[PDB]
Amino acid sequence: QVCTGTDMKLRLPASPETHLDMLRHLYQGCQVVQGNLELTYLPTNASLSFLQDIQEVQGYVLIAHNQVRQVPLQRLRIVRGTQLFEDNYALAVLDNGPGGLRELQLRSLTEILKGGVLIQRNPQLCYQDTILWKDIFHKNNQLALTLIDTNRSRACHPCSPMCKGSRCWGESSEDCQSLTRTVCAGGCARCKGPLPTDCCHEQCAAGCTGPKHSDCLACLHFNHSGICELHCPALVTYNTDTFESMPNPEGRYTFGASCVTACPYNYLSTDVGSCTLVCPLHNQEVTAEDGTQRCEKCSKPCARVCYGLGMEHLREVRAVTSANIQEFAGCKKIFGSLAFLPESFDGDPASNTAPLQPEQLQVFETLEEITGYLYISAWPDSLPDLSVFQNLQVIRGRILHNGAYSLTLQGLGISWLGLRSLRELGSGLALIHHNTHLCFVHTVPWDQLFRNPHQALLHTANRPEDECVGEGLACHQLCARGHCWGPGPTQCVNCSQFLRGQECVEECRVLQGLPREYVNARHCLPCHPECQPQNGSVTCFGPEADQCVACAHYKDPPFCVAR
Amino acid sequence: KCSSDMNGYCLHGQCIYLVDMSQNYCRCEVGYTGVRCEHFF
Amino acid sequence: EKKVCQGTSNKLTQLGTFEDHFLSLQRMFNNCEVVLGNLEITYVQRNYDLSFLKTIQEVAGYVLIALNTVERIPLENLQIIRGNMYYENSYALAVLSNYDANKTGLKELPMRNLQEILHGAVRFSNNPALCNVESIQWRDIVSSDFLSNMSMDFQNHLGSCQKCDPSCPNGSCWGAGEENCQKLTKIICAQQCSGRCRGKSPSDCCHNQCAAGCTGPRESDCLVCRKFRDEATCKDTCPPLMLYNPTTYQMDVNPEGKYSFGATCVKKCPRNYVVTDHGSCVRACGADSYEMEEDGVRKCKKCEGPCRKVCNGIGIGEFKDSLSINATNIKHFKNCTSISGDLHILPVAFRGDSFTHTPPLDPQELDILKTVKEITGFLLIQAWPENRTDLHAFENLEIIRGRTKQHGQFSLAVVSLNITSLGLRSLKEISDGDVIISGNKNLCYANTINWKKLFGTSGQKTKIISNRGENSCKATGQVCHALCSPEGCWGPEPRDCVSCRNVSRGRECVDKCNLLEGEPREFVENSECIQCHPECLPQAMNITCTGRGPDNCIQCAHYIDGPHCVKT
Ligand SMILES: *[C@@H]1O[C@H](CO)[C@@H](O[C@@H]2O[C@H](CO)[C@@H](O)[C@H](O[C@@H]3O[C@H](CO)[C@@H](O)[C@H](O[C@H]4O[C@H](CO)[C@@H](O)[C@H](O)[C@@H]4O)[C@@H]3O)[C@H]2NC(C)=O)[C@H](O)[C@H]1NC(C)=O
Ligand SMILES: *[C@@H]1O[C@H](CO)[C@@H](O[C@@H]2O[C@H](CO)[C@@H](O)[C@H](O)[C@H]2NC(C)=O)[C@H](O)[C@H]1NC(C)=O
Ligand SMILES: *[C@@H]1O[C@H](CO)[C@@H](O)[C@H](O)[C@H]1NC(C)=O
Ligand SMILES: *[C@@H]1O[C@H](CO)[C@@H](O)[C@H](O)[C@H]1NC(C)=O
Repeated sequence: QVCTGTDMKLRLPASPETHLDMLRHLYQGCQVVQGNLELTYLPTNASLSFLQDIQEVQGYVLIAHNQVRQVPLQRLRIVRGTQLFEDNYALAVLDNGPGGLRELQLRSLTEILKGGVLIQRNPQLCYQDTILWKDIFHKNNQLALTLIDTNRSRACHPCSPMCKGSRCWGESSEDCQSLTRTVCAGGCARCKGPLPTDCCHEQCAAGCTGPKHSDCLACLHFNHSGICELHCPALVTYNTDTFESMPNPEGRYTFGASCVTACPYNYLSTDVGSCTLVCPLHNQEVTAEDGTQRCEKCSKPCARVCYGLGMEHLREVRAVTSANIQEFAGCKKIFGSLAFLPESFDGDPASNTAPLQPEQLQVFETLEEITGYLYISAWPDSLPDLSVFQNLQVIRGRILHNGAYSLTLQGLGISWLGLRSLRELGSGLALIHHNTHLCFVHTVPWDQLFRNPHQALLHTANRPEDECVGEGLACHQLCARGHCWGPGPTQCVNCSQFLRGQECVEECRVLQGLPREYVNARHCLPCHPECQPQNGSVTCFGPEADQCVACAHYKDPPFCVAR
Repeated sequence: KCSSDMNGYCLHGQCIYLVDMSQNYCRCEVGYTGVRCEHFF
Repeated sequence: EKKVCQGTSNKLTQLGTFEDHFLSLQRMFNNCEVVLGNLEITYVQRNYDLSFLKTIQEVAGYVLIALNTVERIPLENLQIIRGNMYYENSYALAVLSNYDANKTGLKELPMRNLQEILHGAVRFSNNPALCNVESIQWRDIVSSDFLSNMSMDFQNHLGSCQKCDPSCPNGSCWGAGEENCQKLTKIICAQQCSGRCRGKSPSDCCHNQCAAGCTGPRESDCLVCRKFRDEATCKDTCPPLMLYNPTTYQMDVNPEGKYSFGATCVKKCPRNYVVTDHGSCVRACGADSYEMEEDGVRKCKKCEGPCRKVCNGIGIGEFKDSLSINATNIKHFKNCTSISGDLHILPVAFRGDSFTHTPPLDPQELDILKTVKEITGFLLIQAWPENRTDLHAFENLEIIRGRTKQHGQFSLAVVSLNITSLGLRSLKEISDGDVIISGNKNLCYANTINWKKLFGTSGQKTKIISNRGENSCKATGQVCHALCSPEGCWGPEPRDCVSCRNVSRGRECVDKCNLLEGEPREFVENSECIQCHPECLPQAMNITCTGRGPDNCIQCAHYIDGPHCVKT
């Protein structure tokens, strides 16, 4: 139920036909949004039924440029706003406007921690001005920015007469706001009614139902199992009896604004339990032999580290150019991402930005792991596949392109993928659009490449089936269960035979063939060539020449030499 | 007064017995302290 | 401010007579507020004064009031009982059996500021005359965690005590005068917060880490902290130095963060404790750890390889209940190098215990402790056989950290012995604690140690008196040493000068290491001449060896390999 949220500030979607499909795959089933609830560029006739269970959004909520009739955020409970769109804005509704947002219908939303409200240029909304935002905002930022749109160009009905105060969100009777700050008595933070008994616990942020500390509507600091308090319990409990240090068996991990049993994949755990995307200095990402990872401290030098996009050395630049091709020399585990913008192959005068060469892209042959995203949007006419990234094993995807995608291919002349050793895609999605030459998109086993239930393939505007049947675009029968990458016989992810040098073949040359190869459990490798070929029997067993029943020229106890 | 079980129990003290506590018990001297009168000042 | 009071560990035990225990109680608990040990008020007669008990604010252990005759024990300003030690494994406040033959014991006990006990329970029994304590409820004090094991009774037979004050609710008064009632903060309080409260208002209760009430919603206006203490405030855990940063995505310095040494938060760990990754001043690190300093201060890292054995010692871990090392636990310290605990050499080990069924200790088994090198806690030595004259069992004792001290003051306690020399030839540094030499018979050579250059921690003294006498070690058999520095000598044997004039080869010193009339030729290096390359031919009235290496000779012995002198 943990979805990371998109990162689309104001830009256009890459694929408008599957953008709503992307929101359906990523924002369905979420309850605590770790990132940003962003809904950008949605036209009419949009089934928005996936927004019926999102309650907690840790970032900013941005509903912009949408032509939908309404956005169903009635179950939205709290907007924390750890990250903000502008400097002091958290709930921004811009340029939505027949279509346009009729009513916001924010029923259970009563607490915004950090940020402000930006309602502007929306001539379809009625009640943007009659909402008391001081009741929702926190006391420390009561002097916030409350820019409210004025022009509406449509007169509508007044509020419902059943609830007083003239604080309504729409036209329905159950769609009016109950005050949680100004109706209280004394020094209560939040309260249910005007009575002093109906005040809430001091950790309850968005209200409560009872006076206990385990039944807030949405409490403030760190939730675990209902009982939430100021600080989450750490893994090591410091005792004051004999001044010893005991680990806590009941200590949870810190994950955003809540605490769970163990935080999921693509979150590196630390010693203090605060697992996040990247680890700080004097730390190395190691494997805890359980499928998860947990970075710890390292030695004194700790050199030989490779940095990528979104790190200390690379912040402003987005395209891989020749200015930073030296930094990716020989490193196997790139901390960061790799993005191939269309400006990476263009010649800009008076800027010392030389375009790349196809022979210069061979430095990524030893690359096996990318911690970020792979945004390839430009490719020359040298070779039609990704043989420069043929040894890429796992993509972590902790840093995503626009917060939603990890493997993005835009406008390429690619014909087959060629990603042989790709066995695990961590986070994000896969988007291939406006690529009319790539046919082998549905034959890839994308279900075995996933590690989360909220991951799916989004393919559109590609080469259809009719250009792949008459042209013979189909690989050999060696790839089992239709799991195929390219038309060559060396790109099967799981074949029924062995491997002669990362290549699925028909039969190992044991009983036949002029050289002889020994049978491995999964592979098929050649042993020493001076072993005597046995006509009609098992010739070679191991790589050392002593295990042959006969060799070619000279018989010695350690091995057989020609001289 | 204590029985013959507390002959080698007290280190530098005389054993006396309490009725309500009903436990083994020593009496330290001047310059002696502890539970069984084993620590110094 | 907040004078630390040590406390005692002598439960119910009478010290000497009644007057001797009264004078020891007056001497021990005078002018102290926070008691880390156990407030044990025992054996007080009728016509004595207990006015020194008013200044005690809080007790970390259990309060043990037993066998008293006085009509009033002024425990007025006793705020909070932490309860870090139990008596009957669940009890903290045990006022038990305070009576006389006239059934006149403790009549009144106005514990006015006592508002919360964190750990333990309350048991009251055997009180014939007792005013208004039977009306004090204890659901207000004891929480719902330890409510099951508590039990008490009150038998007021012919007490002849006056009426309680009806000016306070629920009839709960400690004494009988004005403002002498229980400041109850639990049952007349709102359930909108788990902490305490100062009034009946629902929005005017205390912080989560404020125990026994507070004087405001701000964490500074707070009486005591619950678990961890901050400087003039109360927090849950004071943060470490290097925190996160949302701007540069790197390590940022602390705005208010401090280290964690016990309950309070100090800025710097002392020089003998271990700094961990969580930013807490700890005594002992983890089990799969390796204690080794990196930059000045002592730290611990994760050990690699076998991770063989750590020595717990006496008082912590397995041997918490034991009181002395003996023949039973001597087999667990064979291949031991670092004593990460305490040691207790007592006369109970050298005489045999028929109660615990232990054999008498062989004095030849003290050579097992030659392998160890350091002691983190205190070294208590109170017994020694009457034949050996030196303490050479700790000859390889390098450093004494003093993390745990005997009664919080002394670390190296060599008292009541039969030695003529201390023999601590490798005692080069004592990080914490006082060294006492008292009650001995024939132990001089103690005022010429110059202990001020031994320890570096300020606020420490020394105490050496009444051992041998200044005129008793005047004879020729008892002299410090001749022709060596007067900084320190340990015994009459010439291997006991701390710093010598020329020659400091090993553990001993001589007149000079002969470069002219001697077969070993030793070059002087930092006033410690050591043996040079053995295949170097000695010269005649010349400097033979210059430094450590075969390339520091004029003429080789057998063969010449460049500048070096080799055998072949
Ligand atoms: C020599 O060294 C021995 C240790 O190596 C030491 O033996 C100890 O003797 C103590 C006195 O009886 C014991 O308290 C101590 O541990 C006990 O072990 C028992 C099992 O055999 C436990 O049942 C016992 O638990 C409870 O005991 C009493 C009951 O009232 C409580 O007071 C106590 O707090 C606890 O709740 C306890 O754990 C024992 N240690 C070992 C390891 O056996 C012996 O006394 C030494 N001889 C000397 C100094 O002369
Ligand atoms: C704090 O965490 C608890 C534990 O996850 C939350 O309780 C869950 O709430 C969801 C909401 O749809 C339910 O589907 C689950 O069944 C609940 N869990 C259990 C064990 O009942 C709780 O909502 C969180 N928030 C607050 C304010 O308490
Ligand atoms: C206890 O301290 C007070 C404080 O001045 C002092 O007057 C008194 O003599 C002390 N008691 C003893 C026994 O020293
Ligand atoms: C105290 O009560 C607990 C119940 O929580 C029980 O387990 C324990 O045995 C009791 N007695 C003690 C600690 O002596």
